Amino acid sequence: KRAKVTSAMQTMLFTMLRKLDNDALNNIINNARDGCVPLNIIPLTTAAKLMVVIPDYNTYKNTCDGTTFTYASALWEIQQVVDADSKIVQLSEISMDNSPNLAWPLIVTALRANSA
Amino acid sequence: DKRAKVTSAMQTMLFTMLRKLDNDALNNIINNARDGCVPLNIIPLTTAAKLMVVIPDYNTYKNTCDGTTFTYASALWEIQQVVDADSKIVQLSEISMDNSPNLAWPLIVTALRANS
Amino acid sequence: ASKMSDVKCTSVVLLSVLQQLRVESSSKLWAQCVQLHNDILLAKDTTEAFEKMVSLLSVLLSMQGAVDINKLC
Amino acid sequence: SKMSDVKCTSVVLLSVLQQLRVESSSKLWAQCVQLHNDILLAKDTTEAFEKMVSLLSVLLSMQGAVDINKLCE
Repeated sequence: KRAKVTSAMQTMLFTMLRKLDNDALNNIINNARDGCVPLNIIPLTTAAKLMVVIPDYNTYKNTCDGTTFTYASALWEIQQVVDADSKIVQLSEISMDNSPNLAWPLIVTALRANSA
Repeated sequence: DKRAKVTSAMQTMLFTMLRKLDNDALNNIINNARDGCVPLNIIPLTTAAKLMVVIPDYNTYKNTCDGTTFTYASALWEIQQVVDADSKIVQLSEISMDNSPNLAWPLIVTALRANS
Repeated sequence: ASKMSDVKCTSVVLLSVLQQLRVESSSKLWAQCVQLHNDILLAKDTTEAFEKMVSLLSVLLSMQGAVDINKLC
Repeated sequence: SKMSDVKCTSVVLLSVLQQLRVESSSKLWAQCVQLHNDILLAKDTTEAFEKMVSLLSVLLSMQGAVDINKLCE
């Protein structure tokens, strides 16, 4: 019974979240459905880092532009990108030509650009 | 303290949600409680199950009691006993408009749930 | 359907309100509250969910002096 | 309205995190509780939603604990 109650509560939670229809919540939810998930709690102050998994180039080009990462309705300055082999990836490498040569998924470490 | 502020906010939100649900049974027991007509035990859902309720005044009595039937929580209950504030039995013929000032209010009604 | 999510959300809040009122120290009473909360979460239709909500809410309404009803309303 | 719904959702979210065995003595749990408290005390939706983003991200960061696609079904 305990597993059914947990399933019911979690399903109701995301039904409630959908009905709220908030842009920031929908962004992190829909990103999570595509495998673009945070690795730590999303901070609201610039004095804390954020780490997010970027599963493929299609997601990368929809959220990243130069040193700026767009996520949770906010801007983040990228500090590090590491590939699936835990090797550092230069931002110049993450282009449309060199993308097949990268080891996806990538993990981006970023600092919040502005307060919430 | 801070715990009391959080508690107050949670309880206020709870009755806001309950009001938004707008269920007849919930509205009935909420509206009764704000008038002082409160249950003394968990409201049961099965036939012939026991229930005790405080009746604060004659106006509440007339709105909820008709002969031996008690109407409460969108259900019908079979009145077994009525006792006054001094735990003395009150016959139903005493509970009239002319005689109610002579009674030791509030009364406590004991009843059994009916069917359907 | 949409009211099913709302009533299930409200039942979680109601159990949390009872928990902060220290009903959990009463082992048997809290056990009944948890079971009612579980029955709402697993309710097939709104009729059953509201019937169980009547029982669960009556726990809060029966606690004399625990809350000021007319102020919270 | 959105204000009551957001606060109700935040109570459900903290309950969901509690059942997923987030240790009550951990730093993460104290952060979740503080966010939950701030949402309940929030006066406008902008503050509440920003805090809900942080609180919900705790659930989205727990890999293998929940499958979001099945819950959004």
